[PDB]
Amino acid sequence: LESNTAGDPYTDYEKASGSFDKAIKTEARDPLVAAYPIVGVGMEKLIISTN
Amino acid sequence: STAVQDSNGESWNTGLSINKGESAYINANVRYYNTGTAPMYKVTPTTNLVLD
Ligand SMILES: [Ca+2]
Repeated sequence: LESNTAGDPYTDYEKASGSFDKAIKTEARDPLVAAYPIVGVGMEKLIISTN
Repeated sequence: STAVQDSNGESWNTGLSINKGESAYINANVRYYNTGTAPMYKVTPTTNLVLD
């Protein structure tokens, strides 16, 4: 009863078929695993330029 | 007592001021290159610039 079961922009066929952006990890082909990016940012250095 | 002085001098001064924040301005000289199969149009590379 839903175009997109997982809720992500890709419909159940799309996920099941594997016919989308192929870079997506393969488990997200399951219509219950959200094809969904989780992006955090890491610090490595800090520069203090006195004015 | 009447007295009269007439001094005359000449000064010099050489100054130098600096911005520890904007202490110089960088200018690169770059050459792009492509090794793959396809031509790229409107090429726009982002450039990481590392000192130490
Ligand atoms: Ca469905």
